[PDB]
Amino acid sequence: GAAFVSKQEGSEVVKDELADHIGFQEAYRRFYGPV
Amino acid sequence: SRIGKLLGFEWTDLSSWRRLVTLLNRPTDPASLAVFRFLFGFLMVLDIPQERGLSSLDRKYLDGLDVCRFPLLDALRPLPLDWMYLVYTIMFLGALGMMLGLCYRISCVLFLLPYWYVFLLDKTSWNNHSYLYGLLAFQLTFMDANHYWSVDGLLNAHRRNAHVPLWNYAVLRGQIFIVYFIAGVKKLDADWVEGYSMEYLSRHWLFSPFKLLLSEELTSLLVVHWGGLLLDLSAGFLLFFDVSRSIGLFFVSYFHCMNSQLFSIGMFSYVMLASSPLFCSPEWPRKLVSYCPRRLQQLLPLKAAPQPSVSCVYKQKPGLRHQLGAAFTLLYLLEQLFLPYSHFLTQGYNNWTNGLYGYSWDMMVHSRSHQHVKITYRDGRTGELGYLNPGVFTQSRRWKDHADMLKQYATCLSRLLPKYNVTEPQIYFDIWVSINDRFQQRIFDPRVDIVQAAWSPFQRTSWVQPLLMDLSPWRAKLQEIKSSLDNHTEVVFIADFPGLHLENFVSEDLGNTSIQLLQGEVTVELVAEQKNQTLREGEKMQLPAGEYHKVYTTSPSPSCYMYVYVNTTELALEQDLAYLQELKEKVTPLVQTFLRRQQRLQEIERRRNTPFHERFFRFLLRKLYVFRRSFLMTCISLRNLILGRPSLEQLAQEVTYANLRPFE
Ligand SMILES: CC(C)=CCC/C(C)=C/CC/C(C)=C/CC/C(C)=C/C[C@]12O[C@@]1(C)C(=O)c1ccccc1C2=O
Ligand SMILES: *[C@@H]1O[C@H](CO)[C@@H](O[C@@H]2O[C@H](CO)[C@@H](O)[C@H](O)[C@H]2NC(C)=O)[C@H](O)[C@H]1NC(C)=O
Ligand SMILES: CC(C)CCC[C@@H](C)[C@H]1CC[C@H]2[C@@H]3CC=C4C[C@@H](O)CC[C@]4(C)[C@H]3CC[C@]12C
Ligand SMILES: *[C@@H]1O[C@H](CO)[C@@H](O)[C@H](O)[C@H]1NC(C)=O
Ligand SMILES: *[C@@H]1O[C@H](CO)[C@@H](O)[C@H](O)[C@H]1NC(C)=O
Repeated sequence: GAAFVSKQEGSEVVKDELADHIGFQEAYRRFYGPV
Repeated sequence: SRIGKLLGFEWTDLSSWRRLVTLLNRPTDPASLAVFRFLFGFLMVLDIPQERGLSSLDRKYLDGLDVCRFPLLDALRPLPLDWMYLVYTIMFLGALGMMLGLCYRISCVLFLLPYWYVFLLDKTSWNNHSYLYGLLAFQLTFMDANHYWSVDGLLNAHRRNAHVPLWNYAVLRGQIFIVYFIAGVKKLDADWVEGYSMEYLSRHWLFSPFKLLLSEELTSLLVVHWGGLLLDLSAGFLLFFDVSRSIGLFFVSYFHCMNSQLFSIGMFSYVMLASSPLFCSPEWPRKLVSYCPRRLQQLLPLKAAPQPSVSCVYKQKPGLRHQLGAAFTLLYLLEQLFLPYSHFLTQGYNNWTNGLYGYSWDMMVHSRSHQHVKITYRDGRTGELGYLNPGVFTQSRRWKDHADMLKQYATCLSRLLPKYNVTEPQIYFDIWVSINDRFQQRIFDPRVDIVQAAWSPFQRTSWVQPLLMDLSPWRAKLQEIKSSLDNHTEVVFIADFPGLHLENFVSEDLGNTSIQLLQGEVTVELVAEQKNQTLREGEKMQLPAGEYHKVYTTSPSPSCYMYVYVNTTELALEQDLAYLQELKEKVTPLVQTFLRRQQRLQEIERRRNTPFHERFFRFLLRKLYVFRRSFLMTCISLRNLILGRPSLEQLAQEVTYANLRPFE
């Protein structure tokens, strides 16, 4: 889904975050509340 | 004697081992050691929520997170988030007691052990101050720094105002000399001497007096590069002697007042400022207490002469505690002179720059720019060659420079993938880096499976491409081609090795792209038209937009070429934006990108004329939210350990409370 890319965006040569991870907002609400 | 008042000792003091322990355990005043003990322990209290990441552990070490971690030892796995707040609580109560001097031997080990736990748990958080704060916490654990201005003085009578040995200063002076002087040897590179590393730094407003006398190109060569080489080579030499300390304390306090505002290095410019008076005479905080008013001196520490202590050798043969102190001086300061040059031993950590970043004092000597990162997995069951995201499960971007972190990333991706229906991936990294304005080239070989590739810490990496140092005189021409282009045309300089090729996908956005061959011989393949074209030196070839092309390097020498491209849809946006920019003043997704840019330009304008009393009032509320969230989210999980975990609807009630901006 979000862990992969196509061969039109991955082959483009010219073309404090820490929370734009893959399973972040699902694991955040698991080991915290519905914040 | 001429030497004895100059070096502090005579040559006869180095004539034996009993005379050397007597010299290095000389009774020395405790006062300069104890002000640095306060200033280091107070700057570590302010560093634990800010840079150590106590404000952001819930985003970093969250439970149930698929993440590729980079520890130095592969067996170092972090604790749960409920217990990693206790590691940062013990490290806080370690730095709190090391600040006050309350149970100072326990409070040093309660800081030293969970600092080097979280330091070695992530190789991408290593830099030259995070290394140094663990060195200074390692030194001060053995130093009798609570012998003045402490709570141990108020509890123990033999720790109140007592002498410290001379090796407590000669290791701390020997450390700050090595931080200064070895950095001046690492800045003898051809990139720092000729002025390529930190070339954009002179355009800052702090170098404006130097531009009143020199040009912008001569401010960069002399003041930033050679005035940072002649200062680093001669900082610990000037602070040491008596004839040049008052001159030398000015040049190194100006050096760190600038680096506090130029770079975001945390407390590095304040730790190197609090450690420069260690080179002063050790009675300097007694000379400032006596210069204070009389009713102020009752709150200050003692001004009386220090009592005799056990840790010193008085004019008496030395015991064991004195012999272990002079041995710690000669073995540690020789070990500190060896690790920045120990890169011939750890040759697996050797890349384009020698060794792993953090312990060599090569600060700002190499700067990078990554043009293209492409991760290609390969499903072992089907053969379906797919393409991963550039930075998938990492929390940093330092793995693309180092071969050890690429093996940790390729190994971690080999286990994580099976959750995403890729059973056994074969992972190829195609990473294009240019170091110090050089040509962009592949640092790692893009044909080898990095999962099964052989990285060993003591043998040289076979899949790291050699940095083409024979194309380093080309960089004077690369600034000529970059200057020859207008505001619309951008260029990308690329050197590719013999036998390799670059598969590139020009977007539909980039109309009128061209490739020109600077050196060598490349054959550019159009994939859709299935037609090759051999380029000569200087020959330009127009490339199709919205299609594929491959540039096969067929020369025996590493070939140099460049991508002269222009974003035509960026033009067609801005020539149509400038059409109604003038049409508006004479009196539908296009109007949405228009209106968000004008309120952006009034935001950049309003940020420039805000008063200085509001930038500092917003700086504290930015900072006091970091200290409030790091404290309140600690007690959220410290309740989870003592009183157990509550219900999840209650855990929401505290985390939304802890995430509140206090006065915003
Ligand atoms: C005309 C001449 C000829 C000299 C004039 C005066 C003068 C003196 C200029 C120095 C100006 C400054 C400001 C240079 C900053 C550039 C730089 C070289 C940064 C790297 C740094 O990153 C650090 C800033 C840092 O804190 C540090 C600490 C300990 C050792 C080394 C360092 C570093 O090297
Ligand atoms: C255009 O030329 C390049 C190189 O001259 C060709 O690339 C070769 O392709 C074959 C088969 O795919 C490989 O075995 C070779 O190793 C490639 N050469 C290099 C240097 O890697 C390419 O096939 C040519 N394209 C056309 C359409 O003729
Ligand atoms: C793993 C947990 C329990 C923490 C254990 C602490 C250990 C691993 C830490 C604490 C003190 C650390 C040492 C402190 C100082 C130095 C000098 C430096 O030039 C090389 C690393 C070295 C030698 C460190 C090695 C690692 C070390 C021994
Ligand atoms: C493409 O860009 C170059 C850059 O100078 C320019 O000379 C050339 O005329 C352009 N070609 C077209 C068709 O716009
Ligand atoms: C060209 O400009 C457009 C602006 O709308 C931008 O979205 C696009 O990413 C640019 N293309 C490249 C290759 O940078």
